[PDB]
Amino acid sequence: GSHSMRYFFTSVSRPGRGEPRFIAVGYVDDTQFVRFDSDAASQRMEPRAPWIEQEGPEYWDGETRKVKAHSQTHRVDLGTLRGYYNQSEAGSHTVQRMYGCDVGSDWRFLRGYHQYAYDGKDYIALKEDLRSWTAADMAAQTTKHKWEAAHVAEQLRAYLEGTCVEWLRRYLENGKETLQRTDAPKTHMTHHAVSDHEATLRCWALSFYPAEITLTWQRDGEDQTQDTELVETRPAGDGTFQKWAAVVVPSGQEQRYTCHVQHEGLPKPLTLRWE
Amino acid sequence: MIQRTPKIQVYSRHPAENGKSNFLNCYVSGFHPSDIEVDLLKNGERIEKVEHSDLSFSKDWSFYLLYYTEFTPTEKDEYACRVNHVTLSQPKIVKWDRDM
Amino acid sequence: SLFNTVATLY
Repeated sequence: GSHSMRYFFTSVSRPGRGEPRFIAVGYVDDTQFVRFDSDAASQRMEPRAPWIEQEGPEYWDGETRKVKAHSQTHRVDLGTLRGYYNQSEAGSHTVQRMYGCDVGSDWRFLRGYHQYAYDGKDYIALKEDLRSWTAADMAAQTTKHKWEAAHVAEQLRAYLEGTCVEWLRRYLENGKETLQRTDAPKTHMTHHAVSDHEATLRCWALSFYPAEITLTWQRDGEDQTQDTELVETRPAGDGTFQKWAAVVVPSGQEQRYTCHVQHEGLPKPLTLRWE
Repeated sequence: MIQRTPKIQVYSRHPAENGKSNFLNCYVSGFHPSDIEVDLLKNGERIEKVEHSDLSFSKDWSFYLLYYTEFTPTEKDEYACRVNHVTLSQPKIVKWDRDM
Repeated sequence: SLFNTVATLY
């Protein structure tokens, strides 16, 4: 179906402890493929998926060049923002930036994004039309006007609609066996006695890709949303994901409960019951 | 400024089987700012060779990291994750449970 | 592949 490429950048000032930390990561869908860490030894963009490793030296030199430029930009931006908000020189602050593109099932442009945050909240973002900006506060209205007059939207729009989508297409085909796979969850239920009169039913989904999944419990076909223990979807470490959902059941009531699993990889949604 | 407490999950990569190699994971998510300390413990004691994922964030700007290490679970060894962050009055310790 | 022309706030 749909696919995405996203870059995520984090810059953290360290007053009286040297240069700000800068970390950049790239993803296609739920798979990381590159990284840069200002505190690492290489000072280069580095591969994090096997399928990007076969890009040649011109790729890696070019990506290293651009990410150091991103790094320098952000170094400068931390100072600008400290002034804007009249903050002391001594405190650690955070800038985050995210951009990339979505393609549809036709692998043609679907949506573009470019978002910017300061200390954990919205600062400025490119709107959906990729032609205008949303400034979160009064400081960001200054940036909005600066960026309008320098035509920053125009430059990003050409990237997000053109080159971003072209590279996404190339990564998808070069990493076909990683990126164009769907791994259906392996599912099962566990039963454990909380006491003589109560037991936990835990419904498991394991080793699935992509991360998008829905796990729910019903009792006699009624939603148990407010009485289900649901964990956040979590990485297994091997590029697959995990999720579980548990309910507490009065003993004797096991057959009343059903766990329901929806995932891209299942031909049909599953309904699991204990005995 | 914004501060969000980390959510913490401690689990193995594969179903835990005594005597079989695996990875022990501590996934920390939903936090801000990014400065965070995470240790994996075996019988109370800091595990020395522990790696982590590259710092990234979700739609809401909150950070997430995966800390992990090779391990071979046994009947008796106990594992935990110990996390410190500006939002915590003291380090949060979460025990590894094999069915969670 | 990264954007080639990332601009400062100022």
